[PDB]
Amino acid sequence: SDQQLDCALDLMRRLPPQQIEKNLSDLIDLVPSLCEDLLSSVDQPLKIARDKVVGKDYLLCDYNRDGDSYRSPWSNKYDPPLEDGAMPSARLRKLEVEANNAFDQYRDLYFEGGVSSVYLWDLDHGFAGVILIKKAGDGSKKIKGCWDSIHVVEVQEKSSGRTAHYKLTSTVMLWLQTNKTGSGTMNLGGSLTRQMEKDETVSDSSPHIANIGRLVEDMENKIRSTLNEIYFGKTKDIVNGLR
Amino acid sequence: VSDEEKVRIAAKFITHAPPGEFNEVFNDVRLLLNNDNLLREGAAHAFAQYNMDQFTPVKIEGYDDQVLITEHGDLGNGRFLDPRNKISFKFDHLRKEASDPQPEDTESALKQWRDACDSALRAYVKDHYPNGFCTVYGKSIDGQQTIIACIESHQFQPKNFWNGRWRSEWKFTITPPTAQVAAVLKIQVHYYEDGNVQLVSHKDIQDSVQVSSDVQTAKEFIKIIENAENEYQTAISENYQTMSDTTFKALRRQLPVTRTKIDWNKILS
Ligand SMILES: [Ba+2]
Repeated sequence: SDQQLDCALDLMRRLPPQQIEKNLSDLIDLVPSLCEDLLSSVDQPLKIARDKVVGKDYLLCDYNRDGDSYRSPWSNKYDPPLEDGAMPSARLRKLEVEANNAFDQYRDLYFEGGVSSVYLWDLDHGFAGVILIKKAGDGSKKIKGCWDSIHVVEVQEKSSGRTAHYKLTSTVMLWLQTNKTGSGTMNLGGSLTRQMEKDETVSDSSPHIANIGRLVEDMENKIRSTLNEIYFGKTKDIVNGLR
Repeated sequence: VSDEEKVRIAAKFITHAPPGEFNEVFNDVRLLLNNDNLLREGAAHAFAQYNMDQFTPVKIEGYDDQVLITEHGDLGNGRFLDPRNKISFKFDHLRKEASDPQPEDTESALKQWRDACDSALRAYVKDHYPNGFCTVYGKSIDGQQTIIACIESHQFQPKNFWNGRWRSEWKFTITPPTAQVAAVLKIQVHYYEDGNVQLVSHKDIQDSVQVSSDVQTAKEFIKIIENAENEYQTAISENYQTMSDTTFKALRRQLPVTRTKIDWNKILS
């Protein structure tokens, strides 16, 4: 079904990015057997839920989904409650808590608002996780904006143990919409995906969270610049080539 | 999900192909649906709607310039009107092929207004758009004489993985001594040399103008179009700047207020 999967992924590169969730839903109705393949290969816009026990927002994606429930990174439980939802080891949960606090500060520094969430899961020979950041503009301004960062990190922890291999796959979706007298409605939307891999020392001076933090920071800064160039450079150049 | 639902979804996707990327989307949708006969039946209308929505320009053997495929030129049963050359032609929506040009007429009450407006418009278009094309129709619609001017301009660069198109549609309803003006201007750009980015924009325009003779009024029509299209284009560029320097920054800073990258040892302590 590789030919069909190739067509599905290509089609998603072409349908208007303003309609992602809808298009992916339609695409699975169109090819039901490709469901797991598509849920696993196509990134979806992040959604917010409220953790009422701690009074914090958290982010929903397929990475913290089990059946029809989602796990909060603050309270480490599913909503709605589940019988046996997937949860991290005690070991990995401590790292997850530390990473959530680290990325709240990182979000506060680069984004000055919005919501973050980190979800980690155990692997046979290490672990993996996602770092999610959502920032929306002030929607009382004629110019509305949403940024979603989805950074997947896969860590192979090598016995021993003072070394690890990090693979980082990062997607940023960025949407801007303005409604002005002069320009009518303008909707600029899309996403960019980048990947990197690196071996790093793991120590007290360089713990997993610092290694992952620097990879994410380096990658997100690079993606921001690429988006700046494509969104406000390249598409503007094309428009002006039309008239 | 039924076959009827699947082909509804297929038809929708085809209608949403970016400019310059119809073949790609159609072949994707064809292989996913994997039922050619169902595609032909449930989705035929979509191939036609795409071309008419897009104002696809078409070359006709024996005639200079190109004509736009629009709803306003639809003659039914696969044929379209070229109101400047006064012919009809069969259009293949899948291959984007014009065939079988035959002499034709439709409206003649507005023949001279249509002809005045087309001449004025064609010069305007060829002056302001690199490879623009226009088609002007004259019709009686729900009681009223109407001049409808369609403009198209596109740049397809599939080897650089980008495509763009501009469309504008200007309706002048003639109730002497005034004509009411309604227009919609549209732009679409898709860049995918990296990952999928699209600009979709439209602007609605309402105006009125004083009608005199066909020649003077055509001139008046063109001045309104030229100003609104300049206005819209300037405003689009102004808005990019505001977005680039204000709104974007408000989503993510380049660097923290510290003006340097993160001290991770501080974060972790
Ligand atoms: Ba995945």
